[PDB]
Amino acid sequence: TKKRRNGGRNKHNRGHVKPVRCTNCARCVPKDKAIKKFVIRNIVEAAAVRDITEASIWDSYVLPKLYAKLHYCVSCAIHSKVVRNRSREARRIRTPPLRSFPKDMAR
Amino acid sequence: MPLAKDLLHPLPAEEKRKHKLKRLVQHPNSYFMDVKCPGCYRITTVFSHAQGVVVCAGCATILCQPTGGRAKLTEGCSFRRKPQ
Amino acid sequence: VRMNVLADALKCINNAEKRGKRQVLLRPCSKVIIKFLTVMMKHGYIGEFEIVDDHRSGKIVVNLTGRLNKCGVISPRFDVPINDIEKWTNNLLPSRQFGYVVLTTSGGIMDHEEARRKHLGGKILGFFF
Amino acid sequence: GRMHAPGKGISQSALPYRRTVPSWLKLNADDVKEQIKKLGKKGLTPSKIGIILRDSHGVAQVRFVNGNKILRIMKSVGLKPDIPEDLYHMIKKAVAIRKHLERNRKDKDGKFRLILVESRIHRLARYYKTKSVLPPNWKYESSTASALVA
Amino acid sequence: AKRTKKVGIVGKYGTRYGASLRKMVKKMEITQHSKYTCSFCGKDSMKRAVVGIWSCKRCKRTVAGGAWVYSTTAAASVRSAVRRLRETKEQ
Amino acid sequence: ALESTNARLALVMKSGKYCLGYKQTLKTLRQGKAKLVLIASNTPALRKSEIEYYAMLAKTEVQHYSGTNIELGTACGKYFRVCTLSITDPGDSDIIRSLE
Amino acid sequence: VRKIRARMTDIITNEVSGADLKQLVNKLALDSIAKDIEKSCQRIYPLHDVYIRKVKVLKKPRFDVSKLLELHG
RNA sequence: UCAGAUCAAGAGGUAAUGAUUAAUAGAAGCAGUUUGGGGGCAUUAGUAUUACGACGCGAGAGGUGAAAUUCUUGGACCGUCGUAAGACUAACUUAAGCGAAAGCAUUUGCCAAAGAUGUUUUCAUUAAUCAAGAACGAAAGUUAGAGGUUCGAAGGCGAUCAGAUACCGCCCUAGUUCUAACCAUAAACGAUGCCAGCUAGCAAUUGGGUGUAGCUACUUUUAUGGCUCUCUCAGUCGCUUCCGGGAAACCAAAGCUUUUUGGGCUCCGGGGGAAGUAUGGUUGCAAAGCUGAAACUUAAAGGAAUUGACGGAAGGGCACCA
RNA sequence: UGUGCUUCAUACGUAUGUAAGCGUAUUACCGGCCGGUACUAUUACUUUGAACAAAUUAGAG
Repeated sequence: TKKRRNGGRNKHNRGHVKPVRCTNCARCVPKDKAIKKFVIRNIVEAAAVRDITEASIWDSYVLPKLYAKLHYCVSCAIHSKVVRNRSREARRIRTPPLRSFPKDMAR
Repeated sequence: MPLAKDLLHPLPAEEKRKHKLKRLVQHPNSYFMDVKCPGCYRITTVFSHAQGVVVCAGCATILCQPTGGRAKLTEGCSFRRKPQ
Repeated sequence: VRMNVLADALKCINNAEKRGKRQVLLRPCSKVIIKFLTVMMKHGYIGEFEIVDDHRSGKIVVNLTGRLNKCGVISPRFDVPINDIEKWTNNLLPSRQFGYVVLTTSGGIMDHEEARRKHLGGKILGFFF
Repeated sequence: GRMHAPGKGISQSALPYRRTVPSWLKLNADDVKEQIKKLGKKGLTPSKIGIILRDSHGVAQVRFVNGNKILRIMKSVGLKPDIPEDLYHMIKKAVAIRKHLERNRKDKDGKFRLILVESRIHRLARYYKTKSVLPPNWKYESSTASALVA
Repeated sequence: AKRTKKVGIVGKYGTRYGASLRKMVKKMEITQHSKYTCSFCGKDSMKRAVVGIWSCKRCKRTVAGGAWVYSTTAAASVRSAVRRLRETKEQ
Repeated sequence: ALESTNARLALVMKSGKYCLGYKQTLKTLRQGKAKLVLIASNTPALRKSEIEYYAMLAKTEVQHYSGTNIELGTACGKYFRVCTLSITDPGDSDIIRSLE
Repeated sequence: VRKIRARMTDIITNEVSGADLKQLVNKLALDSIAKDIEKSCQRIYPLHDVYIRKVKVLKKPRFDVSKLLELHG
């Protein structure tokens, strides 16, 4: 049976939409059927940051951030546990939650 | 609401809102401009959603410009909306 | 497109009484369908309706009680003689106590009780009970 | 709606209930006779005469100021077109798709738009040959067509 | 009537040479022997004298053309390209 | 084939007077009767240059049409090819004031 | 978008034809185009941070140190 | 002459002297304002990946579960400026948009077309759906040229493994690329034909219109632009439950299929196999496509859900028979 | 051209369910209200008929 009203995602008024490549897997999965992670990361862990701001000649030199987007195969995002096996009533929730912590995945 | 039953006589600001077509009797949202352009005061009668530019006898410049909906007069058009 | 006005103003009645509204707007009132409601008006089922006269096709704002159960149309308009008028009351109407199948006989638009005494036959125009 | 397209959007004119208004008109009601045809002599199709007189005179609807329509007034003068207007413009479109296709081929979506407009010139021809404003023996042949509309 | 279902102008080589080389030469065997419309006076009179040279029976203009087609597509993409370099390098 | 003179030609082909060809055109241009001479793209350069030398002498303006022989004739309604026409009395068109 | 992209291409091609780089790099050392590419286009859309982001110098005219001594000295 | 009848009346005069509506049907227009990764052709940009040229460096480098194949006649890898070529158009990118569907994303020009909105424009039933027939139809495959970076079926090596014609790793071939043709199939899916009427909430957004001295950029405020709430069309999304329906999963349609019902049109199915086979016909260059049985066999095949089973299923926990 | 009024014939001041009188003329004559009588846009549908074997069937006795 039809497990989702979305199916993948967002395939309405398109017919067929472009694919991207997975990161860990290097698949060719649709752009919309894709776990996407716009990952912002500090370059220097923010725990070895005091070693680096010692060597900063300038005004302690506020650190640049790393920017990427993690297009994921579905079978290779469950495997890396970005997403997991929700309950059938928890399946329906999309926007909640942010609601966790300060800045995650950095650490 | 099982009793919107004054379809016979709705409140005239409600049907003012509705549409030109969706109401009980279709009716235009338009009118006619008896304009008095102060360059020369010969009165020309135009349509509001004009479907045509217009000249005058003396001040024959443009007097009206096309748009999507209501055609915009050229800011020196001392008009008065009237059924005369 | 509208291959019946009589279907697009009798389901529009029937869909608005199962929700229990007190007034239905029908469109666009062929004089076939006015004399269909006039059959239903004089048997109690329909209030005194109002015909808004815009000069395109017409609109009616029909009052109603709530006694109606299923007031539909038969299509296509099968020509029914008098001897096979009861094969269309048996399998259609709930019991022979009440209900009507409306006919367009050669004289006018009438139900199946007035036609079987006046001895007229015609086409089936719809039904209500 | 839209026999050849998906878009079911409704929009039209909403003509009011009152008929003989203008109650303010400057001249005779039937002096639009000598401005239907004086702008009919400038080659204007009656769609363009129905909106050039909305703004100068400015008449609202001709079939209430006079007795009958704009197309009937022009042939009462004698300015009826060689081909009626909703075929004159429907063919000038299908002409222009062919002139675009005699230089820009590889285009299978302007070609598709030609089969649409040609399948409905053949629907207005198939009707105008019944109501007898086009004679019989009148077809859409696309090799003579560009000298009709130009 | 129609005399051949499929060969057209290459029924003259009939049952000779194999079906593909008859099919292949037929594309060239039609455009050569065609009358192209003359691009100098307008008539359907621009026929081929020899390989590569085309001439018009009225107006008396001989042109230099392709082996079978009057103007090749590889040469009209040069006449375009040259005048869009001529537009830049002149003014 | 600009649609601003193709629309104006088809009015002179119903209301106007003209002469549709080269030898009738110089008949008009010698007679001081042409108002406007359209000439084709395709028309040869001597026939071109002596049309303009007559129109210099007869004060008629020459419009250079943007199409061949096959396209002036089509835009004149005709099933033949025109390379020269001289409009001598336009009825409804304002082809006199239409600039290039 | 295409109306401001029209407007961004005409002012900076009035700035670049602008008395060679001793004026021009001094403009981008002030970002003086970025304060006039901003206030002009806000008759079309209120625009965000404008960053000139890249300049290639794909062609170089001549070496000729007579034009370098007032440029370096 | 009456002329039984039958042609035409001295035609200029006496007849309200004759054209229904204009569909919240369609079509076409517009001084219309637009809008959209819609299609075509030119033009043009972006880094990247290669491959080479210089120059510095010094023995490693690719890769992987661990590897090896492989690259270093050291000048590789790496760093760097480069030149050249073919591809692909990121990020912005959405529950946005366009398109008949397949599909569509660097600007800029030109070309033709489209929905929608607006409209006291035009015509007057021109419309609805559809055997036959036509046009388009991802990818792959096929022809004939031009290309030929990346990738890569096939093939050739290295491992792993009892086996490994596989997964994993290396150079690669047809192909991907462009042109001119062919082919006509996809889970071509929303597994949901098209036009039409009705039936409800709630919130967002695409497009257009119209009142907000709502704000608001500044030529001075105004003209505009941006948004604000307030309407309004065509919707599309989203979520909540019907006076809904269904076997359920579930769905504002998949409801109004009442109490065997009825707006119209078209296509398809009748237990499972044998089988989309055989065969004939037709299309095709081929691959193959559109048609399409029976013999025999079979008491079940199947759908949505429930409890256990409690395994490369994630979660949270426990134990010296861990 | 849908009916309205005026009605009266007709179930009980009420009910026309047969009809008659105004919407300028629902077909011209003679007969004693009544007959001969001149004149009928169309088809589908429908009313009652005509017309035609019996046996069967329905079925009366």
